[PDB]
Amino acid sequence: AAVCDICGKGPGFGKSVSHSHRRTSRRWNPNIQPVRAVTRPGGNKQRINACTSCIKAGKVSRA
Amino acid sequence: MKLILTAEVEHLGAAGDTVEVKDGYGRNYLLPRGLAIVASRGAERQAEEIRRARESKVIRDIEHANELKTALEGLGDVTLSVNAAGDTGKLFGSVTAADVVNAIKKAGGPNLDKRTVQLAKAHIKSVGTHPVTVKLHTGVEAKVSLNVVAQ
RNA sequence: GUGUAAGUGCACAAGGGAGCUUGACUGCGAGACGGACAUGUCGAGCAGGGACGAAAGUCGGGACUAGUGAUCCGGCACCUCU
RNA sequence: CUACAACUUGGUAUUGGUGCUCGAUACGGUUUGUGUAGGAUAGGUGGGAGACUGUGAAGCUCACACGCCAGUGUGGGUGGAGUCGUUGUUGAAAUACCACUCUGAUCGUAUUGGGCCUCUAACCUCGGACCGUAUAUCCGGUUCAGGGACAGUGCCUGGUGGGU
RNA sequence: CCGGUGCUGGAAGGUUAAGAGGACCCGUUAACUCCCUUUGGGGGUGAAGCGGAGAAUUUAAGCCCCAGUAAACGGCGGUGGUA
RNA sequence: ACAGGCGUAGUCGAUGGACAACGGGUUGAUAUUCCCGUACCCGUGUAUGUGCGUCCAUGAUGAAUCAGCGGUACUAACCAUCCAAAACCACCGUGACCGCACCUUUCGGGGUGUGGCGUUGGUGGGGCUGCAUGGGACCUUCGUUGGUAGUAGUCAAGCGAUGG
RNA sequence: UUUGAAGAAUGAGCCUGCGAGUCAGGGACAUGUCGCGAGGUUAACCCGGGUGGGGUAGCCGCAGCGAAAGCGAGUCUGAAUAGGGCGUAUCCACACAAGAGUGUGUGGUGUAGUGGUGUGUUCUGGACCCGAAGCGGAGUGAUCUACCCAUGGCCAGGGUGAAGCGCGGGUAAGACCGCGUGGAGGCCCGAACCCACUUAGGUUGAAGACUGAGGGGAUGAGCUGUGGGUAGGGGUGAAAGGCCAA
RNA sequence: GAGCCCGGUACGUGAAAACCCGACGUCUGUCUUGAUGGUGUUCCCGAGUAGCAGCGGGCCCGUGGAAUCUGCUGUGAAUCUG
RNA sequence: GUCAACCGAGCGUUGAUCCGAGGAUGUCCGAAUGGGGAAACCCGGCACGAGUGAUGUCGUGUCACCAGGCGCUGAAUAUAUAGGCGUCUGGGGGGAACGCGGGGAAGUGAAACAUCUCAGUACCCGUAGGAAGAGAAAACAAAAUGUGAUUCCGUGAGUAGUGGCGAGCGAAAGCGGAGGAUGGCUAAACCGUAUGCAUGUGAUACCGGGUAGGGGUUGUGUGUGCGGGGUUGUGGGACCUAUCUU
Repeated sequence: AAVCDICGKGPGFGKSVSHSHRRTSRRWNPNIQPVRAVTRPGGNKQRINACTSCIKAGKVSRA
Repeated sequence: MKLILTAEVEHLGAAGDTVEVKDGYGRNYLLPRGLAIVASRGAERQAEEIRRARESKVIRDIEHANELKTALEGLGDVTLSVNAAGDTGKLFGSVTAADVVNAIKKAGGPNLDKRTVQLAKAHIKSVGTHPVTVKLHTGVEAKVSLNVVAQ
C-alpha cells in the first residue's frame, strides 16, 4: 500500500517537526488505491494497486 | 473531463452532445458501459460517435429476432479474401472478428457485431473451408460456413 | 524638622513661606575617584537654545548614599546610510 | 518539560446520478419611498409636450398582501371613452409616456456551496455457488446475494496520550 | 457521601484547528498632474495585471455545562456547656 | 519502501503406527550377525500338473424402445397458507410551530406541548394483500405397466485403485 | 598525597626485558638564525631516474577614519575652527601661543617587511599514559532455567471405605436408620522419585552451593525421557524484580 | 671485508603456441533522386509537465524578507508579443 | 616435492627431473539445481548401453525454480483472458578497496540539556564498472560588443554568511591548472507506405497541368508501426514561392 504497480511510486522519507523543533522521522506515503484493472475491453478484471495520480492520468481502465 | 455522448442519457443530453462532467461519472458509468466516448478530437470523435450510435441500434437483437436471425444464418457460404502465400497454404495476416462480420453483412445481409463470433475455436489460420459457430443468444446458437480464399 | 531605614550633614540653613517657571535640556567634556574584567561616580568649562534675577550669577532633577537587570532576539518613531 | 506510538475529530483525493430543501451573489421583472408649502405617503435623474384605450379606461362588489388600519399594489366580474401638462406649489414634476435603477419583499433563469431522503457503477464483505484443481478453509477469476458513495486508506488539522 | 478525579449518558449556550471565504491596506507602473534647471530630474494621483500581508462571515470532536455511578480511585470534622 | 512476515499444494520430522528368528557352540578380542539344528517374510526363473477363460463358443437371455397409465413438473394460475410486505385507522405519546393549560421563579416571565394538528414516534386492530411457501397438479420430464424380437446392448477367467 | 607521615594513610615479593608531551597543517602568538629587502614568496601543475629548472593565480607589507554612502594625511561625531576618538614610525632644530599639565607649525632624519627553519605555548584531531558504571547498530543464544505443545514411561507396601446397588427395618409412599457388596479421594502412614524445614561439618572444601542425621509431597495443580516453540526494552513468570548457559 | 671463484650486473640476444595492441584488406553502413544562396503568412518545438497551495528534505542560509534544487498530497497553463 | 631421513626399487644423451603455453581427466559438498537432508550422505524417474537362467546390479547422459522470447491449447463462459503444455535464451552465488541511490543512530561537545554538534559518521539495504557518477546551458555574469559541456586539483576562505548569533557550522562568483569531443542522436509539425478500429452521398470523389479510362493510391476519419523531414536561441524548423545547379 505504498508502491504503485504502474509508475513505481515510493514513500518519501522526511522528519516531522514539532513546535519545540524536535525532529522525528516519518514517511510520506503515496495515495495508492485498490483498482480493478480491465486490460482488454472484453471484461476480465484484475486487482492491482494504483496511485491516485495514475488513476487521474487515465493509466488504468476500469471497464 | 469532456466526453461526447453516443446514446441518449436522461438529464444529461442526447447523442452527439459534448458535455463536461465529473471525472467520476465518465470513468465508472459512461465510458465503461459504452454510453459515451472521450471528447479529444472533433473530426474523429464526431465521426466515431455517429458510427457508434448507428451500430448499436442496427446490431441489436431480441429473443424473436434471435430466432429469425438463426433462420437467416442458413444461407450459403461466405468467402474471405486474405493476404497469404499459395506455396504453403497458410495465411500471412490474421482474420479478425470485424473481417468475418463485414463479410457476412455485405454478402449475406444479417447485421452482427464482433462480440458473438467464435473464431479462435475454429482455428481458421489456414486455407480452405471452415465452420464458424455464432452465439446469438444464451440458449440459441448458429453455424456459418466460412471459405477463405488467399490473395 | 528634613518624603522614606541608618549614618554623615544642615540654624549662615539643605528646616518654614511666597512669585515666576520647566535645566526632570541638546552636542560635548580637560581632570579625576574606584576597580581582575564587566559595570559605577564626581566633573570645572565651551557652544545652541531657555528659566529666575537689577546684576553677580544659579540651573544637565530631589541634602547625600538605596528604589534595580548585561548580552542575544524582537517592537515603535526619526535619519542626507545600504 | 519536550516529543512519539496508539485511539479519536474534521477538510480534501479515491468519489458518482436523480430528487427535495435551503443560503448567497448575476439575470427577466414587479414592489415600496409617511421634511413642509399641496390636486399630496415629492426617485434623484436624461429623453418630456403627449401617453393607457377597446388584443377592452374612469366608478363600484369582492380575493390576498403589507399596513406608519395615512393607504397603496394587485386578480375577477361589473362598468364604459376618461385620467391627464409648465398646470400655482416646490432647491426637486408629475400618478402622461420611455431608460438603468437604490433604501427593501418577491418570483422564474445561472453559478455556488449547505442539509436531507434515495439509486447503482466506484469501493467493501471471513456471505453462497462454480473454475484454475487430482489433492487446496490459501490465492485469484466468473456469477449470485448484501452493504454503498458511507467505510477503509493517502495528505492537512484540533484533541486524549507515563503507553514508550 | 456523587463535592474532587475518573467512567457512562445528554448538547442549549460559550471557547475552539485545518479547509472555505477575500471586505480594507501596501509593493510595482500604463496614463496623467504639478513643477525646477538649462545639453532632463523631483512631487502628487494612479486603472488593469502580478504579488504581500489578510479581517468580517462560516465550521467537528474536545473543554466549560446537566445527570448517574463507590464490590470505581476515594472521604467519613472540630468547639463550649450540660444530671 | 528495500530488507523481509505469514502461508496453500507438498515435502520433511519419532518420543508413536505397520513389518518376518529362536536355542546351542566357538576366538585373544564379534556375534539374534559366524557355525550347528530348526523356522519365518518379501520377489524372480524353470518344470509339473490342477485349473478357469478370452476369441470359438457356453451360458446370452435379455435389456432397451414404442405407447398407455399418474402425476414430479417451470408455466399460467389455483388450495391457498406462516408472518404482517407495505400503507389505513385510531389511542397513547408528543417533531417543530400557533394562542393558550401547567411547572411555575414567592408573583410574572420562560419553556414544554399536558392542547390543534401532525408525526420523534410508539401501541393495538382488520382488510387491502404482500412476503415467501409448497403442493394439487397442466406441457415437459420421468416411474409403473402393456406390447415391441429370449432382438439391439449387456454379460462371463484374472487383476482391481491415488477414489468410496 | 598532604597544614602534617618512619608512620598503624596509599603502592611495590625479587631480577631481567617492555611501559607515557608525539605527529599532520604555507594553521595562531612569541622568540632565535639565515636569504632578499619596499619589497618577500609561490600553490596547483609541467620539464629532469634526484634533492634541480619553470609556474604571478594568490597571500603578507605598502594609508587611515567611518555602521555605510564616502572622504583621504586626514577622518568620524557634531550646527561648530569645539571640543573629543582613531591615525599621520620615531627622533632633532627653530619659531609662535600657553605655562590647565604642553600644543601648532616649518624645516631635516627618514620609516621594514616577508620567505624558510630551530624552540616554547596553543588550535582541530584519541593528543602525556592507564581506568569506569553505563549508551547505540548488527547479530548469537530456551542443550541451564520459566511456560507451553506432540508422543512415551514411572509411582514397593499397608490403611480408611464415598456415591451407587442389594437386604432388613420404617412408612400409604416417603424421610431416615442398621447389615452386605462397591472402592471414590488435589484422602492417610510409608520406600523408589521430587523437593529443601532444622541442625552439625565443610567454608585456599570431595564439591564455584555439597555431605551426615533428622524433614515435606509421594494417584496428583505428580515426576521424568524424547522432539519442538517463545529472544532482550523482548520472552517467561501460582509474582520473588525471579528465570533467559556458574 | 672478493670487480678478476660461483649466481649475476653493464650490454646484448630468444617464441612453436596462446593472449593483447596496432596496421593493410574482405566485410558493414551512408552521401550522391542532389546542393547553394533569397520573399510574405498558417502549423510545430517533449503534459497531468511547468506554476500555485499544504507538509518536509537540502542548499553559507536552524522558516527567516527566503530565491534556485527536490519528495508526498491537491489544484493545474501556455507553444515564441511563449 | 617437502618436515626427513632409512630401507626397497627404478628412470636419464633414444634428452629424464625441471620451466612456459594449450588440452583431457576432475569423486562428493557448496548458488547446489531430480527428491530429501543434521554440508560433504540417503533415495530415485526417463533414454541408451553392460551384465545374470530372471529380479537384484553397473556405466553414459538427462530431470530444480523464476523471467523473457517462440508454437499448440483457451476453464467458469460466450468473445477471450487466466491457466496448461512443448521448446530456445538468460539469471541465482562469491569478491579487499574505490562508485552511485536509498534508510540511518549513540557515546560525545555544548563544562547540565531538548534546538544544534558528533554525522549523513558507524552500520544496513539495491546495484554495477574497470573505473562509476556528471555532461553539451530553460548556465554564469553585469551593462564588459564578457565568458561558452562535465569532472578533478590550487586559490578565493576559515572570508561573505549562518548559529539556544551559544558550542560551532561554512559557501559561491572570479582567477590559475590537468583533458580535449565548444561531441552526438531523437520526439513534434509535414509527406509516402503498411496496417488495426470505424464507417461510405459507397461517389464526383482520392493524384500538379492537359488528353482521355476508371469506380477504390477507400470516399472520409482516426490510432499504431515503418521510411524520408527535421535538431534551433542574432529563434529554429515545416509548409508557400523566386536563382543557379558537378
